[PDB]
Amino acid sequence: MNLFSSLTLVTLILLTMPIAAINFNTHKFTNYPLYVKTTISCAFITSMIPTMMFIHTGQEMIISNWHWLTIQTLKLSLSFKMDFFSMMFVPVALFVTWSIMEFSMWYMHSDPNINQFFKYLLLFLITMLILVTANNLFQLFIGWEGVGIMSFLLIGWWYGRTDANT
Amino acid sequence: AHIEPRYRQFPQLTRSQVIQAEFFSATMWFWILWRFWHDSDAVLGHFPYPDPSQWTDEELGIPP
Amino acid sequence: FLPSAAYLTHQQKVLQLYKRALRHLESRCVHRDKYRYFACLLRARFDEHKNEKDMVKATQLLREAEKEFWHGQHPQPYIFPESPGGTSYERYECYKVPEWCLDDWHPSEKAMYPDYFAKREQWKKLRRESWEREVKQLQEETPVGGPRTEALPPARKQGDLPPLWWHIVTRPRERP
Amino acid sequence: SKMELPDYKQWKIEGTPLETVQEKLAARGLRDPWGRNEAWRYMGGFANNVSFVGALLKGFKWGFAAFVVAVGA
Amino acid sequence: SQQERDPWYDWDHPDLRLNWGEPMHWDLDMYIRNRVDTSPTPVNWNLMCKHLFGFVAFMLFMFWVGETYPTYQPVGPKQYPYNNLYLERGGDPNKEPEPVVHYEI
Amino acid sequence: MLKYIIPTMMLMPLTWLSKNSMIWINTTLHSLLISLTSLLLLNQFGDNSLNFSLTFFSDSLSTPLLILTMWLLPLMLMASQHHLSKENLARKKLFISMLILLQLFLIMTFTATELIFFYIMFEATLVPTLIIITRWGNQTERLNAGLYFLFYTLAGSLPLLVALIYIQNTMGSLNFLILQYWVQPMPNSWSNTFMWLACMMAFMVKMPLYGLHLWLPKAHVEAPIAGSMVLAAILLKLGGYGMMRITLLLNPITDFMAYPFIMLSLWGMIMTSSICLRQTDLKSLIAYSSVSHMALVIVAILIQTPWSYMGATALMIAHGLTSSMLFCLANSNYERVHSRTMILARGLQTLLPLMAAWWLLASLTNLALPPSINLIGELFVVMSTFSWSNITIILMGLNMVITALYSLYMLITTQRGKHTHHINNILPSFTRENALMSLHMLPLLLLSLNPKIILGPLY
Amino acid sequence: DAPPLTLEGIKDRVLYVLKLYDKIDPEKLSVNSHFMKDLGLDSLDQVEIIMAMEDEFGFEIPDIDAEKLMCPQEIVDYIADKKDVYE
Amino acid sequence: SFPKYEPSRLASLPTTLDPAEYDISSETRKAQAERLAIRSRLKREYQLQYNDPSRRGVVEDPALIRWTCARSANVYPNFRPNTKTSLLGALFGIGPLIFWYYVFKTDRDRKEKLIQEGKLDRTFNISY
Amino acid sequence: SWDKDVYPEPPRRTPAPSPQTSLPNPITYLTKAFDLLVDRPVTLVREFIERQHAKNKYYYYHREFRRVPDITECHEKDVLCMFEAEMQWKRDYKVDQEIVNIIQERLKACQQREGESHRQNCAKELQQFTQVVKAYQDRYHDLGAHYSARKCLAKQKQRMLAERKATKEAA
Amino acid sequence: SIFAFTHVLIPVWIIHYYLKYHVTTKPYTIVEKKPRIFPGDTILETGEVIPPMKEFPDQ
Amino acid sequence: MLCLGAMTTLFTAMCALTQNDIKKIIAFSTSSQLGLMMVTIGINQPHLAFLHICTHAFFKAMLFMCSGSIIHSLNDEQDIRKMGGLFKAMPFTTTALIIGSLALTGMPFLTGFYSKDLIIESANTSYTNAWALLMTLVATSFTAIYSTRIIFFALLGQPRFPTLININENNPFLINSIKRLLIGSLFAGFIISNNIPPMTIPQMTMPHYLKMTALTVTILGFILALEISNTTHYLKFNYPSNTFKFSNLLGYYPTIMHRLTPYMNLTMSQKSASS
Amino acid sequence: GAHLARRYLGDASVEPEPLRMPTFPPDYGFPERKEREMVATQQEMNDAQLVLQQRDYCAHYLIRFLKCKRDSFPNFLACKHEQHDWDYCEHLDYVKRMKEFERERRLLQRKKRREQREA
Amino acid sequence: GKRLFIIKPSGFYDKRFLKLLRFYILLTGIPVVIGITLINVFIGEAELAEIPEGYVPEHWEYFKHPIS
Repeated sequence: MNLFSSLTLVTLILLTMPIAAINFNTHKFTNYPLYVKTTISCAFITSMIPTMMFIHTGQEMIISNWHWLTIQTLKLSLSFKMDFFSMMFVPVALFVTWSIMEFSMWYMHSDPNINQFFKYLLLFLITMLILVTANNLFQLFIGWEGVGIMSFLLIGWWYGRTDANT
Repeated sequence: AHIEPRYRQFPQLTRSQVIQAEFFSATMWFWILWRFWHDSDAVLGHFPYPDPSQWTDEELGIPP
Repeated sequence: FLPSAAYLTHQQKVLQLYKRALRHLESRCVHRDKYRYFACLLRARFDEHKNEKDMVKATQLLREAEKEFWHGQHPQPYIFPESPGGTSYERYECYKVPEWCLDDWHPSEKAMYPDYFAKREQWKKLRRESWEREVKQLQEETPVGGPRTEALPPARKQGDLPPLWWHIVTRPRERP
Repeated sequence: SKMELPDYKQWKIEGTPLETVQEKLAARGLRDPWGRNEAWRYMGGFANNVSFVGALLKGFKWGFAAFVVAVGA
Repeated sequence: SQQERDPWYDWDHPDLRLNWGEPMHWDLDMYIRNRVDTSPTPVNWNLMCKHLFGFVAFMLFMFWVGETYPTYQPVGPKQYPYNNLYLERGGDPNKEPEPVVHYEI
Repeated sequence: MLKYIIPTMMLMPLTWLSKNSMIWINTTLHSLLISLTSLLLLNQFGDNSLNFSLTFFSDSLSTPLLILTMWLLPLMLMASQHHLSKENLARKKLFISMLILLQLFLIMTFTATELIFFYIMFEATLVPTLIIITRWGNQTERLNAGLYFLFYTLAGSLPLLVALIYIQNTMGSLNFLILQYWVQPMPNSWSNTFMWLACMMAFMVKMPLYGLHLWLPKAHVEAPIAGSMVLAAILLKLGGYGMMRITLLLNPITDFMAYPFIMLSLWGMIMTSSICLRQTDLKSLIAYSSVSHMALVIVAILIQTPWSYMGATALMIAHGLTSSMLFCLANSNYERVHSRTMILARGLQTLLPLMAAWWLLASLTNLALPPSINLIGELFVVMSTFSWSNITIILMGLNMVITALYSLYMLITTQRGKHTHHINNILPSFTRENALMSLHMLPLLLLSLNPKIILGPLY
Repeated sequence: DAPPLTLEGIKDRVLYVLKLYDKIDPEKLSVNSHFMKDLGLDSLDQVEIIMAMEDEFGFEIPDIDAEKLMCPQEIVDYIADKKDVYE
Repeated sequence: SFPKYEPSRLASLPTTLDPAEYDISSETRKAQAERLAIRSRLKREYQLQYNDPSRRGVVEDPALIRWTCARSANVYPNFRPNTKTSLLGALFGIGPLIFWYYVFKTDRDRKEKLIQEGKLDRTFNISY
Repeated sequence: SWDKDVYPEPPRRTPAPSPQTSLPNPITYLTKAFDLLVDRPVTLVREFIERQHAKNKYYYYHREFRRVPDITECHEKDVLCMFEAEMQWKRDYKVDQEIVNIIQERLKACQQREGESHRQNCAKELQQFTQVVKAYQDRYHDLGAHYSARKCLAKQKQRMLAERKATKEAA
Repeated sequence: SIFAFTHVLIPVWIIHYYLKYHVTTKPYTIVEKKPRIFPGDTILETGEVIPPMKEFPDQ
Repeated sequence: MLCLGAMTTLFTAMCALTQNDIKKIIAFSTSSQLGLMMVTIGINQPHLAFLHICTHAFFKAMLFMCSGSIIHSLNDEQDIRKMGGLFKAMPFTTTALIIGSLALTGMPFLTGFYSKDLIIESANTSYTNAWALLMTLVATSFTAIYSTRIIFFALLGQPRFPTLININENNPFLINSIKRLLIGSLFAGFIISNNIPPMTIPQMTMPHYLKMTALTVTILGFILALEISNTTHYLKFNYPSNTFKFSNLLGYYPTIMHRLTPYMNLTMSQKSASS
Repeated sequence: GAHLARRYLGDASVEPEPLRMPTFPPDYGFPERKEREMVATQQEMNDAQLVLQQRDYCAHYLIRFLKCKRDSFPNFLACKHEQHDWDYCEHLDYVKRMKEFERERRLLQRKKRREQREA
Repeated sequence: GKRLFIIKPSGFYDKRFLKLLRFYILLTGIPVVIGITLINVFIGEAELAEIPEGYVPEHWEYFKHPIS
C-alpha cells in the first residue's frame, strides 16, 4: 500500500520546515523551542504508525526517486529503504531526541543564541536520519560525513576553551 | 512563592518530587517482581540441561 | 616569574609547595575526615622543624620535599571549575564582546538606547579629557632610566584618576 | 538580598567523624584540627543517610502491597 | 613555552601565552596550546611507552593463543534437509546434487 | 560564439568613454548581461560537439569552464575596488579594460579549434596578468612574483609550439575533429617520448607539477585580488583543459613514460598538503591547497579513465569556485587587519557574526563535505585510481585526512575563540563582501542539486 | 543560573567563616584586623585561611595573591573583584 | 625515593625541581633582574602605545613581523651546501618517490601478467 | 503505465487476515480515516487537472533514424564517411549503456521482491545478467577514454584473431 | 491546533499527490518484499487454499 | 570483529577506574557497550545487536539527562569530588540515576537484562576464541563496579559540596523529560524486544554455570566494589601502585600518542617541507 | 567446560573434533534406524519466506507461530504456547546434536581402545 | 535593581543584507514559480504519440515539457 511509503516520507519531510523557517523568518521568534517540540512530537506519532503496520504484516519496501548522473552502467536516485532496522530504529532516535529537546530547553535557558543551537542540533538529526534510512551507499556516505561535520560544530559550540575545539 | 537558597542547612522539599520518586522507583520494583513471578523463569531456562547425552549403551552400533 | 620581583623567596617557594601539596591531598583523600586527619599530619610534618635557623638544611629538605611530593602526586587533581586548567576556563566567553565596540552601531539602534549612550559618551569625554597632563607627567616623572617593575603607582600627586586604567576598568563582567 | 546566615557556634562540634579525628589526633598529642567547620556536613537532614544496599533495595517498601494485589487479581 | 607559564601572571595575549616582546620561538606555528601540549608527565616517558607497548603486545600474544585454541560446546553440525541445503546455495537447480542424506541417531 | 566575442569588443570602449562615478554600474550591468548571454549556449547534444565556422566549437570540456569565466568576471570586478579607489580614474579605467581584455583572450582560449590558436591564446592569457600582479601586487616582491610567473610559463610553454608545428606538417591541419579522425599511434621510439615530454612538460609547468610549483606561491601572495582569482582558477584549469585537449593524440607511450609524472604528483600532493598545514601567511595556505588539488587533477588526467575524466572536470569546476571565494574572504581579512599573517588576526566569532558562516561554508566545501562537488570529483578520482593500481588508495586517503585537517585548522585558528583586544578597528562587514559570498556559493549549491551538466564529454 | 551576591552579605560570610576557626578568637575580631601583624598567628595558618576561602567560594585565587592580603577587608574586596559584584 | 625524573624531547622538566636552580650565584640574580627589567620596559612601551583614545588601527607588533620575514623569505639566505644539507635533501626528496615507484613497478607487473594470463575476477569488471 | 512485456512482475498475491481477536483492528480505523481524509481531495485535485488538460493537447515523437552502412566500408582517410559511421556507433553505445541500466534495474527488482527467497526464482535474472554483462565486458571495456570507434574495431580484430589462432593450434 | 495539523497535512497532500502519480508512472520504483502467504491461508485475488502442513506426531 | 571488540571492552573496563569526571565515566561505559556489540557481530547475530542499540539508546539518553540535571543543579562543577552526597535531596533525580544504573548490568531482570544476556549466552554457546568470552565477562564485572562507584560517590556519601546551595526542581520540563525517559527505560525495551520475528536460533540449552553466571559475576562484582568502598572508608593513604596510574592517564594511549604523533609529522613538515 | 580441558591436556587422537565430525560413518552399526521426519513441505516454506538456517527441522511450529502472530496482531502476549512448543522441538534438536557428538566420541574412543588392546 | 545591559556587536548591517537577499530572491521567485504552476495546471506537457505514415515534423515537438 502507498500509505506506508507516504507516512515514511512525511516523517522524513517534517524535519525541514523549522530550518527554512528561521532562514526565511525576518520577524523574530521566541517560541522556536515550542515549534521544534510540536514538529518532533508529530514526527514521532507519525513514525509509530508504519512500524505498527510492519509488525502487522511484514511488507518491507524501498522507495527511490529523481535520478541523477546515470552516467555509465550504474545510476543513482535519492533512494532509501524501510526494512526491519530502519523500521524499528527511527522512533527510538526520535523519542530520545525529543526528550533531549526538552532538556536543552531547560539546560540552555540562559544563552541567547538558542536558535542557532537548535538549527545545528536539528540539522544533525536530519543527517543521522538520512544515514539510517538509505540503501544507496553514496547517500550513506553523505549521512556519514554530515553527522561528522555536525558533531564538529556541535562540540565547538562554545568558542574559546581551546580544549573543546581541539 | 519562588525558590530560595539556604546556608549550610538541609534543602526544602516540596512533596511532588518525593511522590514521583516513590512512584517511579516502586513501580520499577513492582514491575520487576511481577516480571519474576508471574511470567518468567527467564533466569532459569525452561528446560532441564541433560547429562552426557543418554549414559546408555548399545547405541547405534557401539564397538565392543 | 612574577610581576613584582624576580626571586620569590625561600619562604614563598615553601608556601607554594604547601598549598599545592595540600590541594593534592584534597584530591587524593575524599570523605573529608581522613582528609582532615592527613592534612593535620602534613601540618605536623611542617611544624617538625619550625626552629630552623640554618639555610642549606632548609633548602635541602625543600628539595627532598619536591622529590617526595613528585613521588606521590595525583594525576587529575580537583582543580576548581572556573580556574585555568579546570572545567570552565572561559566557558562563557561566548559573550565577552570587547567594549571598544558598541560604538559602531546604526543611529536608530543608538536611538533605541538613549541614556546609556549619553553616559558612555560622557565617560569617553572623561577618558580623553584626562589623558595628556596627568599620564604624561607621571610616566615621565616617576620612571627611572629603567622602569624595572610592572605594578604601577596611581595618580597620588594632585588630582584625578590613576593612569593606564581604561582596559583594566572596562573589562566585561565575567557573566555576560 | 538577605541571606539571614544561621550563626556561629551553633555546631558545637559533637560530630562523629570529626570527633574520631579529634580523639585520634589527640592520642597522637596535637589536639589542633580545623575543627568546627563540617558539622553542617555531618548533621541536619544528613547524618544516617541510608546504607548502600538500602538505597538500591528501597523498592519493596511499596511493591509488596501492589504485588499482593497482582496475585489476588 | 605553552603548558608552562601559568595564566595567573596576567600578561597581554590571553591565549598565545606571549607578552608582545620576546624572541617569538621558531616553532610558534606548532608549539601552541591546542596543537601540541607539552605538560610535564606525571610519571616518566620511557616507563610510559614500555608499559603501553608491553600491554598491547601481551594482548596480541593472548589473541594468538586464543586463535590456536578455540572453544566449543559439545555440539555437532546442523542437519539441513535437502542434502546440506541445496537449491538455496550457489545454484545449478536441476544439474548437480550431491546425495548425502542424514541417518538418524 | 562570435556573438560572445563582439559584445566584449563593444564593452571595452564604453568603459573608456564612461564619465566619472559611472564606470562601475556600466561595467557590472553589462557583464551580467554577458552572463545571461553565456548561459544561452548550453546546448551540447549527444554524439558530436557543437561546431561553428572554422574557429569555434563547444564541448562540455569547454562549456562549463566558459560559463565559469564569464560568471567569474563580475565577481572579479566587484572584488577589485576599495583597494584602488584613491588611484586615478584613468588608471582605474586602464585596470578594468585590462581585465576585460584578459577575459576576451580567455574566451578565445576556451573556444579554440586548433592547438596553434590555442597556443597563441595561451600566451595571450599569459601577458596581461603579468602587468596586473607586478603593478598592483602591493608588496616588495611583486616584481619577483611576476618575473617567476612569466619566465616559467614561457620557458615551459615554448617547445610545445615546435611540437605543434611538427604535428601540423605531419598530419595536415589541426582541427580537433581531424585529429580525432586522422590520428594513429606512435610507438616507443625516443623522439615520440621527446615530443610527448615537451607537450606534457609545458602543461606540467602550467598545472603546476610538484617539480616546478615554486612558480605559484609568490604569484599568489603578491597579487591583487582580481588577478589572484584569475591566476588560480582560470589559469590552472586552463592548463588542465589544454592537457585534456592534446592527450587525444599519442596514446600508446603514455603507459611507458607517465610513471614518473604520476609518482611525482602523488608524493608531491602528500608533501604539499603537509606543507600547507604549518606555514604562516594565511593567503598562502589556499595557494598550496590549490597545488595539492591540481596534483590530484594531474593524476586523474593521466590514468585515462572515463570516470577519471568526469571526476577531473568536476574537481576543476568545484575547486575554481571554492578557491576564488576563499581568496576573496582572505582579501576581506586583509582589509580588516592590514597583516596577511595568520596568527595576528584572531577572534571573529563575537565580532562579525555572519562572515564566519561564509568562512565555515567555504572551509566545508574545501573539506569535501558530501554535497560539495569537490567530493564528487575526489570520489571519482579515487575510484579510478584504485582501479589503476589497487594500492595507491592509501595516498589518496592520507591526502583526504590531511586536507580536512589543514582546512579546518585554517578555520579554527584565526576564527574560533578570542580577539586579541588590541585590533579595535574592524567595522561590521559590508554588503559588498556578503554579496560576493552569496554570488560564490548559491550557484555552487544550485549546481550541487542537478550536477549532470558539469561532468565531462564522457557523460 | 542566577545566584546574586552583595558586599555586606559576602563580608558577613567571610567574617563568619573566620569566626568559625579554632585558634583565633571572636573576642577581638573585626574587619580591620591584620593576621600576621597583630593577631600573632603564623603565615601557615594564614594560607590555611585562604585555602578555606577557596574551598568555600569555588574558584582558585592565584598563588601571587596568597601572599599579601593578611586582612579580611582586602579579602572581601578581592572576592568581590573576581566575582564582579556591584550595582 | 625516585630516579629523579629525566625529561625527554616531549616530557617537560618542570621548574619545581631543576635541581640546578638551588646553586644561585649573584650573577644569576643579576640575570633575573635584567630579564625583569626588559619585560618591564617592553610592557611599559606596549601600554603607552595601547592606551590612546585617538589610536584606531592595530598595535603594530614588530616581533611578529620580524618572525614572519625571518621565516618566509630570509631562509634562502643564509644557506650553504654541506654534506648534511645535501644528503638530507637527497634522502627526503627522491627516496620515498623511488620507493613507491618500485612498489608500483611490482604491482603493475603483477596486474599486467595476471590479466595477461586470465586468472582475475573480471567475469564482470565493468567500470574501467 | 508502460509495457508489461519489458518491465514484468510476478503476479500479485494477497492473503486475508483473520482475527481471532476482538479489539477490533486499530490500523483499519486509521486507514479508513486516511482514505476519507486524504484520498478523496487528492482525487478531486487530479480530476480537475485531468479536465483542465483534457481541453487541449500537445504531442511528442520518439526520434528514429536511417542506417549509415559501417565504418569498415569507409576508406583510409574519409573525413565525411567516418563522421556518420562513428556518430552512429556512439549513439549505439549510449542506448547500450541504457540497456545495461534496465537489466540492473530488473536485478534489483528481483532482489527486493523476493526478500530472503533469493536463489529460488531469481537465478534466471542473474543468468541473463551475467550473459549480457559478459558481452559488454568482452566488447566495450578495455578501450580507454579516447574511444572514437576505431579502437573498438581494433579490439574486435584482436579478439577474434586470438580466438581463431588458439582454436586452430589447439584444434 | 489547526495550524499544527495544516502544517502536517499540506506535506501529506503534496507528497501523496507526488507519490501516486509520477512515482507510479515511473515503473521500477517503490517495490516491496511481498507479504508472506501461509500453507493454511488463501488468496485475496485468485482464491484457493494451499494444502496444510502434514501430520504432527510427538507434538 | 570479536577480537577487536574484546580489546575495546577490556581496555575501557580497566580504564574506567579513578575517573573523577562523570561524563568520562559514561564515555567509557558506552565504549564498553559498543565492545559488546562488536562481539555480538563477532557471532553471526545482527538482530540482538540491533535490540541492544535500542535498549542502550533509551538507557544512556536517560542517564546523560540525569547527569546533566545533577551538574546544572550544582553550578556545573561536574566532578565526583565536591559533589558527594545527594540522596534525600530531590530524590527524583537520585531515583533516576539508580534506575539507570540498575538497568546497567540488567538487575534481575529488566530491559537491560534482555539484549546483554542474550549476547553473553549466544557468545558462550559459540565457536568463540577462548579469550573474547573471558574479556567480556571481566568487563561486565568491571562495568558493575564502576556503576557501583558512580552510585556510591554521587549519592550516598556524607555531603561534600559548598554552601549557598541552589538545588532546585521547581521546574516542569526536566521532570517531564526524566519522567518520560524512565517510563521508556522501564517498558519500551521489553516492548521492542518481545514482538519481533526471530531471525536466529534461540539456543535455550545451557549447562550449569552458563546461564545464571552473568548475574553471578555482576553480583560478585558488586561484592568487590563494596569491599573497595569499605576499605576507602578507613584512614590509611597507601601509595599508588601504577595500575592506579595506568588507569588515570587512560592507559597512557591518548597522552603518549597525542604528544608523539603531532611531534613527528609536524617536525618533519618543518624540516623537510617548509624549510 | 571440562571436556575442552581434557581435549587440550590429553591427546588429540581419542577426543573428537567439530567441523570435521562425520568420520566413523552413519549406518555403522544401525538396526535399520533412519526416519528423518521432514514434515516441512519445503516449497510451502519457500512460499512463507523463511531464513537460511531456519529452512530446517522444527520449522512447522515456526509456521504456526508466525501464522498466529500475523493473524492476531494486538496480542502482545497470547502467542507463547506454540512458541514454547517450537523451543521444545529445538531442544530435541539440540539433544540430537549432542547425541551425535558424544556418539562419535564413544565410537572413536572404544574402537581405538580395542585396536590398542590388540596392538 | 538586577538587570544588566548585554553587549552585542551589531545587528543592523547583517539583518539588512539578509533582508535584501531574501526579498530579492523573492522578487522574481514568486512570478517564476507561480507562472510554472500556471503552466503545468493549464497547458499540459504532451502525449507519447508516434510518427505517422509519411510525415516530417519540426525539430521541436520531440519534448515532454512545453517550456522545454
